[PDB]
Amino acid sequence: AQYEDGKQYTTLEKPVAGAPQVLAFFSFFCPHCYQFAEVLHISDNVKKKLPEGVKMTAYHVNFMGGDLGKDLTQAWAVAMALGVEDKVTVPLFEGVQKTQTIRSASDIRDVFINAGIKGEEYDAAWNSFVVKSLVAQQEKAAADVQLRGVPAMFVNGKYQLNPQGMDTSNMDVFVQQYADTVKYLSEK
Repeated sequence: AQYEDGKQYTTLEKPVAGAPQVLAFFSFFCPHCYQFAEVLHISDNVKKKLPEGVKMTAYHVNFMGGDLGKDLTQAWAVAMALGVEDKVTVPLFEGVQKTQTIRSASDIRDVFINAGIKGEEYDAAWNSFVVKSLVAQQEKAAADVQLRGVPAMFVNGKYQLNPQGMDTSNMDVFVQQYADTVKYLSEK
């Protein structure tokens, strides 16, 4: 008795086959997503508690931020294909919401260059078929879970995290409950 349907998580009435084990949706434009990444470190605490062999996957979404938003979804596809997610997450969140220095496709690419990805490697990745495929895959996954806002996280294409049923008086306690719920669900 400590993780309950309708409280810490909910059950998709419309389950999704072939979904990533643990699938997070976020936007670099989203203040809640910045809170999750930069203050709560949700993703990192989830990974710390996941059983062995369960992976976490994170997709960017487009319904925030207009054309930069779409650029950032493709830039995230680049990050996924070059395996540099953890080098650009922080400079992108801060670039968008904290200093607001990211305001065109060009400023996104600079974040990557300053994180070590050579400009020309970024460009090839940007125009590649694999990145195009990953942009469409992020979009297909969001439609498939009928995504209406971010942040959000889904386990085995069946369960949705419900932070609204979680204690938020203590940030550390919130983060452990959330991470413990993901771990619990990954084992259902």
